[PDB]
Amino acid sequence: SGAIYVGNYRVVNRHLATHNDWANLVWEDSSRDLLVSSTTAQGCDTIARCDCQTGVYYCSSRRKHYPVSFSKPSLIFVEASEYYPARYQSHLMLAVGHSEPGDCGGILRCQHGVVGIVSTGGNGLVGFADVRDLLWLDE
Ligand SMILES: COc1cccc(Cl)c1CC(=O)N1C[C@H](C(N)=O)[C@H]2CCC[C@H]21
Ligand SMILES: [Zn+2]
Repeated sequence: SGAIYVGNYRVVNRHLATHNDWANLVWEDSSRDLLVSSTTAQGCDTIARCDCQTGVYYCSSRRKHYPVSFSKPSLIFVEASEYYPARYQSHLMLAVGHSEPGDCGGILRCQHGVVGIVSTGGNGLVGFADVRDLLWLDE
């Protein structure tokens, strides 16, 4: 689990979104596993606007943060789940690191701010949904 709170928005994995998230829907994209809902309180997370390929993510299944090198956002094949059939998930970045399904929502940050959230993993890899291209999160 986990979310990004920026301005009047809450960013979460689309497969983990609540009934309240869907009742206050701003934007969702099944191909990215993202959903953004509106909030009453003012969020203070800073979104990174950069092309960093190094950062640190939070891994709940180890209660630890890990430094990682990660790939550029791209279309990557993802196994079927209770939420999606087998498909290419877009805007995804892979890194070598530990992850388990419940790790989804963990934040990946670089020196500029929030880069994305854990969305996929398996076999010593972890995949992050990018949020740096969503320029409107700041306006
Ligand atoms: C961090 O996730 C894992 C880590 C290790 C192993 C495994 Cl199988 C996972 C889960 C995982 O890959 N996915 C990818 C899905 C997707 N984004 O399409 C998500 C929906 C429900 C399962 C989630
Ligand atoms: Zn950066």
